[PDB]
Amino acid sequence: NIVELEWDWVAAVLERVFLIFFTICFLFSAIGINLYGWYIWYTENHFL
Amino acid sequence: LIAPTAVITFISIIGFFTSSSVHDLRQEKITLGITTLLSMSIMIFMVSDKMPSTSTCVPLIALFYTLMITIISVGTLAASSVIFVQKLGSIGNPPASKTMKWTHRIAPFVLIQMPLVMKQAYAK
Amino acid sequence: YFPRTFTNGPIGLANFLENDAWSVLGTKVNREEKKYTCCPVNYTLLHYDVVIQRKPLYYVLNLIAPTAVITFISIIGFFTSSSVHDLRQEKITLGITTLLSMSIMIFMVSDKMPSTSTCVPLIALFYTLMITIISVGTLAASSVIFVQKLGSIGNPPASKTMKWTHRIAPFVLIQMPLVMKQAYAK
Ligand SMILES: *[C@@H]1O[C@H](CO)[C@@H](O[C@@H]2O[C@H](CO)[C@@H](O)[C@H](O)[C@H]2NC(C)=O)[C@H](O)[C@H]1NC(C)=O
Repeated sequence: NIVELEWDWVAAVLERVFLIFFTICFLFSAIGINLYGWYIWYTENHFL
Repeated sequence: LIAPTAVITFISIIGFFTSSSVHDLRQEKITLGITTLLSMSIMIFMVSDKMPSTSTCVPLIALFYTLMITIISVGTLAASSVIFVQKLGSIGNPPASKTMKWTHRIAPFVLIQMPLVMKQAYAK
Repeated sequence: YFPRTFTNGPIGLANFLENDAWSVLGTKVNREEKKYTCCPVNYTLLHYDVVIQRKPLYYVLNLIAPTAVITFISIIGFFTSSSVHDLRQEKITLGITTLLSMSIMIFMVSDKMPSTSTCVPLIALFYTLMITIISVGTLAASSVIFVQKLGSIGNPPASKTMKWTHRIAPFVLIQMPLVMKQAYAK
């Protein structure tokens, strides 16, 4: 029941790495895409 | 369109990669992924109404929904990958030396801490 | 009636403005002489044929791809368990939700398609195959639950059953649990 405990730990840390990685990927995707569209919207609004 | 889609994606991401305890078998998170994808379909359905069958370019909102669906789909696969690693314990063989070495040094960086039962087993 | 053709073809396309969903591949003109039942004299007709292709990048993205992704996710859900030695849960709610979603999707494909009852469109065959796969996967999960239930009736599996179960066990990437090895040795 110590091999099961160790593989529980590896899966637990692997879950946390996925949580951080996907949160950062989601933040960059959602904010990055919207701010690029807003940048295009803003530039061609106030400079054309 | 964008705001509820981003919120639903964020809620699903936490659902995929959060458990109630470290040392109990995780439940499958695939119906969670399939329900999130049903909702996002409902949303892209309501974005096709006020948009034509644009087959020349990919609209910015189309790239937005594509990325959210990709994140949910890979998140569903990543969640199933965690269950696979936990099943390795039931096969008897311990994790390798390097596996537990890195699992202990990336453990303080990401905010996770070793449970008491694991410490007791280590000391015993 | 006689046709006047242009340099690029029968129907001039030098001023055509591009369509978002259709592309013109060519044009044709055919002068005919048809005898109709009413008049005892021929009629001169001009037949202008326009060949237009569909641009299949919107439908593939919005309909085919999410359907395939949902089908793959459901397939993985049907045939993956958290362990080998505990009773499996029913996977029929999972099959029914996948089928609700795919219905929602075929619903949004009936909008941009007529009631074609002469042939089966390619996307119709695609959705039919996906639905059949999901249904047979649900039935196969129920079959796995049944085979597990066979264990509670006492009688062991036959000799050939365990021999094949052990020799197809290394081909598919599965390995025998430690408790089974301990029971065998004991
Ligand atoms: C009225 O039109 C018909 C065609 O529908 C003509 O019949 C054809 O004539 C051509 C040229 O002689 C033949 O090669 C075809 O074999 C004929 N039959 C067909 C196409 O079915 C007919 O000649 C026309 N009438 C007159 C008075 O010219």
